[PDB]
Amino acid sequence: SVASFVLLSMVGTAVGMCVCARRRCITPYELTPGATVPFLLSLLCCV
Amino acid sequence: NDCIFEVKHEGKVMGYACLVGDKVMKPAHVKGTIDNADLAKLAFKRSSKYDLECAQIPVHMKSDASKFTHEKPEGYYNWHHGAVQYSGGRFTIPTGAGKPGDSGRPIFDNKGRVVAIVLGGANEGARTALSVVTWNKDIVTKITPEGAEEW
Amino acid sequence: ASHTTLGVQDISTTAMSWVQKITGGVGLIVAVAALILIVVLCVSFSRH
Repeated sequence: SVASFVLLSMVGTAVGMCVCARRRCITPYELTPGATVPFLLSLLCCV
Repeated sequence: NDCIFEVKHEGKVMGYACLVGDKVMKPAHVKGTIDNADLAKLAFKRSSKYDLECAQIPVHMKSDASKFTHEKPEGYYNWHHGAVQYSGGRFTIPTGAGKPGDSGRPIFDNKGRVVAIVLGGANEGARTALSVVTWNKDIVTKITPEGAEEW
Repeated sequence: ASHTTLGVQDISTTAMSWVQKITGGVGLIVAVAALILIVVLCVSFSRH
């Protein structure tokens, strides 16, 4: 019972870290007037 | 004239918002609300790295938008309170022109295009330096001289 | 009985093999997520 809980906590943390990186990565492009997000960032990374 | 809107708090004017291109931008450190009833209903995003908040301009106000560029040659520029000289990567204002409470004013090029927004500045004897938010192709950047204080 | 009792470490070799595989899998996915964050945070700091 204990081992299952701990393993579940480890996976959930990895997901949270990915969300944090994505938001800080992309944010600069949403403030510039007339800017367009490059293809690679729009589709594949920091989506 | 029409592109500038007042920001008020409890009856007092704290600063201004500027409607440029397809986005409405307001400095993050200024308190208060937007005088325009329609703009006050929009959701905004915040970023503490550049002290900016922005939102999308609604369709029925698009005709009021000003034009902008990114080219910044050495020379002279105009603003509400007089002339400004730009050289050496710094914007120079004659000492005594400008006081706290007058943040959020755009700087215009010779043809009336938007190039920067000033948010504070430094104090020095004969000439003062400004702290400005400017941009480049596909990026935004912030310039703050040593000793600058918020206005 | 003519023999002593067993401890917590006294398990079969097959059980031990399964334990290593499951633990390693979860550990790997954590390391990868951490590496992505470090590069993004460093570049954003330095780019400014």
